[PDB]
Amino acid sequence: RKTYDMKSLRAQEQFNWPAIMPIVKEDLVSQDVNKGPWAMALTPMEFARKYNLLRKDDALLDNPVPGEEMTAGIRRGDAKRVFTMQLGPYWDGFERCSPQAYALSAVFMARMNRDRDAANNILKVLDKTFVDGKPDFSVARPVMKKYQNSELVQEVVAKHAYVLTVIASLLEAAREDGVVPSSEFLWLKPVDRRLWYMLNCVGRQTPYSEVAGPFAHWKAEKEMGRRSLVPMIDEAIRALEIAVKEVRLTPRQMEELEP
Amino acid sequence: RCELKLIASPGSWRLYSARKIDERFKSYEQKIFQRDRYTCQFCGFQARLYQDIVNLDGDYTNNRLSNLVTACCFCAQCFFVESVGVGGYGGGTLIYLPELTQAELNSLCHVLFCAITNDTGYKSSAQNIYRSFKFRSQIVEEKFGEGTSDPAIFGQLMIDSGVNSEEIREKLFKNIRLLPSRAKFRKQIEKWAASALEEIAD
Amino acid sequence: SQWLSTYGTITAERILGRYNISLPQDEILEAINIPSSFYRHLLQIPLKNVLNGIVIQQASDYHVYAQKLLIDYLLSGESSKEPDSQGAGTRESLEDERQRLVQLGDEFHKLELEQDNLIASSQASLMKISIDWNTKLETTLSKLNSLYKNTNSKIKKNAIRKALIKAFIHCDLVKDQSQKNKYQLIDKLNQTLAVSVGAELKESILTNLSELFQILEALNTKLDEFTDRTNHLSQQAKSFRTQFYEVILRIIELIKLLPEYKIDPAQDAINREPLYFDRTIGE
Amino acid sequence: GITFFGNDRKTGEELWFANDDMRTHALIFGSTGSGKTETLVSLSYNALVQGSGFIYVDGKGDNSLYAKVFSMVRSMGREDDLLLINFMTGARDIVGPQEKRLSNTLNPFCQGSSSMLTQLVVSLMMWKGRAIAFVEALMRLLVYMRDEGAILLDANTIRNYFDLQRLESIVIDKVFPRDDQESVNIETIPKLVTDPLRNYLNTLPGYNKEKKGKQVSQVLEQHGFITMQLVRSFSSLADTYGHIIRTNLAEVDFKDVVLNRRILVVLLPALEKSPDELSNLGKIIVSSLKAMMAAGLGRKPTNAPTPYMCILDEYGYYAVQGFAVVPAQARSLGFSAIFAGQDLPAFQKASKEEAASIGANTNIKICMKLGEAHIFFKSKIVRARMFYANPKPVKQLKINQFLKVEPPPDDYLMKLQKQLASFQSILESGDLSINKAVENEEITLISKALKESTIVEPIERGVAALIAFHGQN
Amino acid sequence: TLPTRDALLKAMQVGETSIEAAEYMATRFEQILTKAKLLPECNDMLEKIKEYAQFVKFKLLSSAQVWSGQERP
Ligand SMILES: [Zn+2]
Repeated sequence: RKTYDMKSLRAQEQFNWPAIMPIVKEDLVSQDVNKGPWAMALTPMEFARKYNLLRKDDALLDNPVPGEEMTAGIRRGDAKRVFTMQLGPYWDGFERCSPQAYALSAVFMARMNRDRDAANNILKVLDKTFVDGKPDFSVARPVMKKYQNSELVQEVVAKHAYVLTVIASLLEAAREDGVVPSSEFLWLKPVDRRLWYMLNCVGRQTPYSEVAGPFAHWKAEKEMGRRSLVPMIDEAIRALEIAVKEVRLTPRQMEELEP
Repeated sequence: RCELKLIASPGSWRLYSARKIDERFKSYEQKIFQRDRYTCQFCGFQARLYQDIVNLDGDYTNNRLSNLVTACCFCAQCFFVESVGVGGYGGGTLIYLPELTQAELNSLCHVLFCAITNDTGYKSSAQNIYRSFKFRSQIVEEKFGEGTSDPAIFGQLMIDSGVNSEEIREKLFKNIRLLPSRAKFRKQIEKWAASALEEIAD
Repeated sequence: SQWLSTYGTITAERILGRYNISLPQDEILEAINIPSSFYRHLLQIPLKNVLNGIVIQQASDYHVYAQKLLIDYLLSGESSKEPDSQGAGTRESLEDERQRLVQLGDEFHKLELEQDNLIASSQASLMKISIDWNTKLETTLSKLNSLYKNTNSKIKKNAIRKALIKAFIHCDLVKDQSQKNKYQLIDKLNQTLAVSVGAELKESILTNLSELFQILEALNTKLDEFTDRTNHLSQQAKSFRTQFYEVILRIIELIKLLPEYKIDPAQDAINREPLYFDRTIGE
Repeated sequence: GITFFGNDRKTGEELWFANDDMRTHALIFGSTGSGKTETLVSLSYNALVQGSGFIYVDGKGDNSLYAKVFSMVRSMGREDDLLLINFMTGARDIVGPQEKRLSNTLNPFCQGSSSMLTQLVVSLMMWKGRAIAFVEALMRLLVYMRDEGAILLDANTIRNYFDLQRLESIVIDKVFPRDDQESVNIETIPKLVTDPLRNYLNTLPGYNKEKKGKQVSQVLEQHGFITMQLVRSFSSLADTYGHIIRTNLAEVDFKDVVLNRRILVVLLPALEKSPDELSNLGKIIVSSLKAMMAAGLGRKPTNAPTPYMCILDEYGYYAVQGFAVVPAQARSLGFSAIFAGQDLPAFQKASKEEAASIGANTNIKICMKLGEAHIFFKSKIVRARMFYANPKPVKQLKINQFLKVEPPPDDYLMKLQKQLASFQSILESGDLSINKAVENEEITLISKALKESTIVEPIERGVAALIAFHGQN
Repeated sequence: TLPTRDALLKAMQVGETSIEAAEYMATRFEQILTKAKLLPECNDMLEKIKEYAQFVKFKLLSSAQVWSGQERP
């Protein structure tokens, strides 16, 4: 036996725990955030600055709080567009999805019907085949064809409309069989961004800023108890208002934006 | 130069708005605008400000030069009745009248907005027609239930209840027109009026 | 292909219909777009009145919303807040706001009445000039028939009428009126027509077209006076709109601070629905 | 082995530990000059190498620990799994907007499964039992009003309802007052939640059934004597920290954090300087964790393969009754704790009737006598250097903000469901197209004007129809 | 509650110019009166303010072909 460090213990416990296999070869401390494949999620102010939603709120049209000055307001005609676009594709069947979303729904299908060894084996061999070049998801084949037509999975996939919403509700159903942590999708974080934050935001009650459409739609069709093909984002826009009247704007960038 | 069908399609506004920011739809929009002399095919409107290109086959992924046509704000908000009024600018109201096609209603609404906004002595006549248009809007709500006279709620109730067939959709939107509202379209008609009266009288 | 927008097309065609002159078919479209024309100067007077109409429309909608806010106050919140209490600190300033709003209302009605008198006088004078131009055009048309029957180049009546129309549309004699540009329009008519040198015919068409030149020169000074009044009307309209906007902002920032009274967010919505226009519509 | 602790000093070999020994809670004892904080941070790295989000409740007054933990988390890629609530900021200097976001928000009263009764009794600890029955009735009433009424639960509203005349308006005047222009009635509220407050108002000495004016002078001394600790703790929690607690949608709630393996670092300002409110601040966190672990976790979950550790740095100053016990509901969480204190007789100074129980229920003990420590096992004592991880610092310490979404309100979803249930019968019945002919004196005239004209372009035909209509009327 | 006569005359004066404000005055008085007991004295007050709105519509909105060249009387 010998003395250890961060890198030595990480590279020696890489094998017993597969969810640290994508992160063990890189060096993420020296990198900067908001740049690269491994980037932190955006704040609401940085999101509204990136997708160009901001304007100075005119008087007598959207009434400001008298204790609030030198702040910004969001354009609803652009916010509704970007939050509708932040929804995923339609759900029409499990055989028509992304291959990154065909190896997670099989995991939560194995976990929903108490087959945990198969799901843990899928995640382990998937993390190994991701750290070895390009990941293949055909190891998710024999599970998905077995649990596609069970009663609980068909009820959960019938109570929803969109594919991110279906996968988030599948995680919500599968996490009641114990613990399905959100730390085992560090293979999913480089290959997809919207799906990883939709998996990371479910379980919470406050979502991120890159998935507000899918989370508001998930809440709006978990409250009704009905699928809904119309996008229901009418709360989330208002939610962004409550997250954009909080960061104080210096006057140099307050005079810059236009009404 | 086709006719206007009030098409409530569920996955059309997402692809349309996703196209509208990209460069292919923008360069094709400039090509069509130079090809068609900024003329709305649906109602014949003619202006440089706030006009947009729609499809004809419903395919918003595939977009060639032939099927992509140009249209005015009213005839282009007619193609997505499931999200109008909630989509920022642009408004609508469902009315019941069989005497007019949707394109003739859009052309007459352009004429009435030109006679209300930039006044030449015919404000009273256009307001007296627009009154009875709003009264027909009130007539619809007795049949289809209270609250769904606005087109966004009607598109939601349509494509949330599971109808995709052209037969049931054409029998449900029969004898129903989409009158564009003035007070939500004030910025566009005042911009068109100010641009025209500063282009002529300078 | 240098076309005209349909809002301006409807407005221009209907104003030319109000002047009872409907002679050109597509020469209207080639006339009212070019700057060095005559119909553009016959049209440039009431279009500024129409633009002032939309400006006073925005100002009047601001005025209607301010009066609706003060009606919503004055029907309920006058005496439930007695003096020497919480309400009397702002109720007197809201009474001052009521005095300023009724003063602005009387002066804005004075402005609308002066607008109505201006457009009435302008349409009466321009209708007189229009029918005078039509009658003198018929007179000089018969005289041009009698003058061009005996020329060596046989030509019809209507073709030289369209040639005279293109002459008065191509180069202007309404602002730059002098001795040379009249001869320039004469050579433009004789260039639209095939060949005419006319050593006697040139002074003959001078003494015949002197009626049209006199009508145009009488139109020019009246255009100058109408522009001189219309600029002041536009400045008064813009200042009235700005001070109405300040009045509504002060009334709402007063009524936000009242403890036992507040505005209901539904009737305020149905009052605030027609207030979504642009404010920077004047230049 | 699964978890790594240290390497032996004498012969030089490492000493792992197992998950069954780890689920029995550990204990470490070292002074302020022994380097205990870096050892706890290294054990946090040992828990983070296998995907388990440590909860770090620190009360040693360290502002330069968030940089170390953030460098350790960013070193593992799971930067999204981090939440920071900073209780060491200033007092009430956050009003309206803010120049930069300083800390996440935490409100343990909005998503409550009616375990907030137990949460508040262990945040508090026959005047005592009287106050506990009073707050049990109050927590029942406030959770029933949070379930469907327009009242949001936080420290401020309960602090507002700690008075008497509002509660007298609750029970006697049977109306609901708030700090808002509102008049909510109790005539529709059932009897089972309104009776225990009436039974609390019965058992006081001096009561008047008609008015309040005599009984307030009779029983305000007893009311202050039973509610002074609660009103001072809730006044501190609701006035000193208004940007951490007064939210509605809490970014960090302790069921999500232990059920989904997220990392929560909470920093307390001090615990040796003015402990009248700061021990209560730590007790709120440990109380919420204990109440949402023991009695709120809810066909049969399996045991976790990842050991979870809430590394509590000073359990001497904040304390709850029976935190070392873990019920049968929470053994599937893979839960544990690493308690720490300054010195063991100081630990005997620190808590009352508790230092034995935490001494008895925690199996693993570590002694750091002043080369870091030696391990106090059940069988064998071994002198071993602890694990030393030095996280290299980050250029920018950006705390990740969130949104505050809501479900759509019940005044709109009920209307949408009613309109859809009305539209379904219309779409089903087959007689769905409009056929009733209603006519005005206007639409027929404008339709005749559009029909009689023959100009091809529709705009010119429209303006000609408007001309004909104005000429005919 | 019921407003005073001085406040009602101030409401009369504040909407003397615009037609829509006086029509809103009549509609809102009818609304707050059908929320109220609607006494015959309040019916006489409603008749008074309807006479006022009719006088405003009679005196104020008079086109008389102001765009056709015909001036104001
Ligand atoms: Zn059109």
